[PDB]
Amino acid sequence: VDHEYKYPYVLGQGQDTLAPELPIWVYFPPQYAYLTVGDVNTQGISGDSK
Amino acid sequence: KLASEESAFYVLEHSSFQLLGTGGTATMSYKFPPVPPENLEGCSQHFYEM
Repeated sequence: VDHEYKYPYVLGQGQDTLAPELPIWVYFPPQYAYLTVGDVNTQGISGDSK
Repeated sequence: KLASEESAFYVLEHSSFQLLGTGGTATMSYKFPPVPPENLEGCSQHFYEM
């Protein structure tokens, strides 16, 4: 339980991650994943970027 | 007969109930209201022959 908000907060983003609407359905809690800042590096000659 | 606004759809999982493990015990108790006793004895006369 991240009371300190140490970890990137991903709740409350309109994502399809909610508990089931009916009580007869099993919740499959989402895998935790988050986005972070970084540097845009040009992928060689292609000019595409990561 | 199709369901209508008056049609009562009850979902028992929406209430609180007990979860009992193996070896579990639970007890219900109920008191009857006062009711007229059933008479176990009959009549030796016709009421119209009194």
